[PDB]
Amino acid sequence: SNQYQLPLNVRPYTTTWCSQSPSCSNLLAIGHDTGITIYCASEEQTPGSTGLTLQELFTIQTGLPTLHLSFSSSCSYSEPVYSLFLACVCQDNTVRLIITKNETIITQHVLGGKSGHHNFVNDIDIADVYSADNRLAEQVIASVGDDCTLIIWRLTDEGPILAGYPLSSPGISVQFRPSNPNQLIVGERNGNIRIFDWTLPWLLTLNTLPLVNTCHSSGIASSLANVRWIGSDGSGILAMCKSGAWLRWNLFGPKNLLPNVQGISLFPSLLGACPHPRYMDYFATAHSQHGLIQLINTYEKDSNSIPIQLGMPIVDFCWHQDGSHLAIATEGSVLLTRLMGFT
Amino acid sequence: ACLSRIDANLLQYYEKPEPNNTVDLYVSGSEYSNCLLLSNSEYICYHFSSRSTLLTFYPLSDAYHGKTINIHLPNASMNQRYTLTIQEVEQQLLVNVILKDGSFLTLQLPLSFLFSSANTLNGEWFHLQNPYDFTVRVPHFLFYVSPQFSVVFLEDGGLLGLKKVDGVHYEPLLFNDNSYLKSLTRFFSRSSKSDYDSVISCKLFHERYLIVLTQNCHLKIWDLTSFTLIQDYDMVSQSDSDPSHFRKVEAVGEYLSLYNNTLVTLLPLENGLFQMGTLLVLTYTFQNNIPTNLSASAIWSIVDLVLTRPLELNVEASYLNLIVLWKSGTASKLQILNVNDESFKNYEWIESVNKSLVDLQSEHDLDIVTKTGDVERGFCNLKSRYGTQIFERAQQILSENKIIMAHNEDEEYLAN
Repeated sequence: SNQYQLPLNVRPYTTTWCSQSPSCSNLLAIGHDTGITIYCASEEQTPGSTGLTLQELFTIQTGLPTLHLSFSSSCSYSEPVYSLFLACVCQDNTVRLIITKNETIITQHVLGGKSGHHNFVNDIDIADVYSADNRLAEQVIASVGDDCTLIIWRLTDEGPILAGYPLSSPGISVQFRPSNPNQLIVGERNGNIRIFDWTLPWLLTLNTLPLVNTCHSSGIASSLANVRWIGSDGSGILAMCKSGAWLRWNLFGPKNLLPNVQGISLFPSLLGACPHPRYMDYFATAHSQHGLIQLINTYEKDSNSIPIQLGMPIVDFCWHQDGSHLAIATEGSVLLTRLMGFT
Repeated sequence: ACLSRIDANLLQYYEKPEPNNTVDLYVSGSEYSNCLLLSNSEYICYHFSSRSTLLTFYPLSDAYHGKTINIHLPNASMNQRYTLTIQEVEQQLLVNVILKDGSFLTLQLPLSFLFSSANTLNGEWFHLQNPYDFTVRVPHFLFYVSPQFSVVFLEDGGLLGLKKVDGVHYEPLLFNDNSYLKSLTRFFSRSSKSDYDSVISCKLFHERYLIVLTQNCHLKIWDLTSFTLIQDYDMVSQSDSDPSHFRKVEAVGEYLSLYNNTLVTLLPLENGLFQMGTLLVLTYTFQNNIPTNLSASAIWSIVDLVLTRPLELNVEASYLNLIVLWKSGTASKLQILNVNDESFKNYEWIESVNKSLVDLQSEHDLDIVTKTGDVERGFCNLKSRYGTQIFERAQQILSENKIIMAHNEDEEYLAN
């Protein structure tokens, strides 16, 4: 493990790799109480133990807390100059898209007030949509909140298009489908899981609550932590409960009648699962409060693998695109740790 | 299923799983429980403990703030609650209990005291007494008839009378019994541990007639004016006389209850026969045998039955209603037999749901509302759902069995 300190007065809230855009996949953003900081990951000589070190590049000041953070495919590099596009959520309950050239915010769009969410925003994600001619036609941001609303915010050539959709319960996560921006997934706090075609009722709703194996009772309150697609065509869906209970469904052949596989993490997962970018069957989950991280294999290859235990709480974490490195933001730092097995 | 189950834990709203006002009286409840209505329109509940050493009283409509009274007994009753009676005489709960050693204990609990704040009781609230020698001929069933009179039933088959002269003392008024003379036959002995045809159920009719059901399902009828056996019906020789097996009832239970002049009796043939005739003058006259609808082998036991005036059911064609409570382990079954007409030949069985909605939803994972997520969230969820009495009893059973919460997020614990 190598450890890189965040500035002394910087409290991290969120950590994400720029896996969404290959030109910028070595860029790391930390949303904190005064903005979003960008770091670069480089192969040093090091020892080929952790043959990867972190270089802090710069800090984008915003003046208020950043709670969720997503890079877009529009990110680019030039010589040098970084052209960034970031979706995030701020203390004023607004959802924003910030477009920068390095630390300087050259452009900012803000969706808030009554036109925005009418309660706390719980999650956000972003994807670039191109026309048939293949110019940038739209950038699309999806967000979910405690106002029982899902918001699709499309920024198009002739300007913004806003749309709201009602939910049976607070939205706790949302993510567009890989290799198919026409589809996306929305998570409700109550266990409902929506598959949605925004170009169009919405196509499908699964639910983890009634499926709990109950060989070991998952408890009275098993609030849904997370749902994410897996695979590079978005061939699968993985859902994780706060309790640690997880379930996986695949989407291809024949007729289907239950979720394909199911299990339970050793610990609660407040932050939910972070699926491996290269190995579908694998995902990571943290015991954020004691600072341990379990690695789970869906086809039970795993047998309780806990590669990571810190002596401190974990605020957030995410896989580097290479699949062997992990970046983890803790309350005062970010660690890059390399698991030798995944190399 | 026309009825549903609503479960009530009278302490559910409060944190303390026990009333602050509990008083323990001492004489020099998970085996029986019942309710009794009093002069003041209030229901008093009572419980006789597993050992039959503790009697507990508490007010149905004020369990938490009202007083629960634990009366401790020097020893257990001869034969559980079956050797115990409780009736409201005059502004008092009169409780009599034949104890194991033979003593006949009287309790007098003033109505006031049951609904007072007091933790003390004045005057003679209990009397010990030895009216008969129960060492030789052991009794097993005590039946209240009147404030001064009530009969005792014996294991060997004999009846004893018990007449109150003053206010306290009791004396044996014996009944004529020549049933014993069947000993003369090669098929019965006085000395035999079998052969007893003891009473297993008993009801008082029109203050004077005492209707008894025996282990061989004979309905004998005693006139208390005469103190003489007036009737003796063999209940079983009416329906299909099965030589294979009629289960002579091997314990005291609730095998009959009467309303006006009607009388249902529970006979065991695969545990499934409700005979019901009519009483009239004294004469008992058969009408019909109504079987039961029970399967999975028929392994339900009668808990209690109550014949009574008809209900408001989905069938207007009704004359009488029998409420029936079966049990099989800790699972229960409530049914209502509706008899349509004064002939007991047209009837219909009405079932009910024997689990509450909350329980069914929890079992079948049909609960969409309860918040999910945190391990402590599940804690609040279960705590709030179950109530403190149960939740703490469960946490008691956990630590006894050495199951201890590892950390904040021990999901393996919550499961348990």
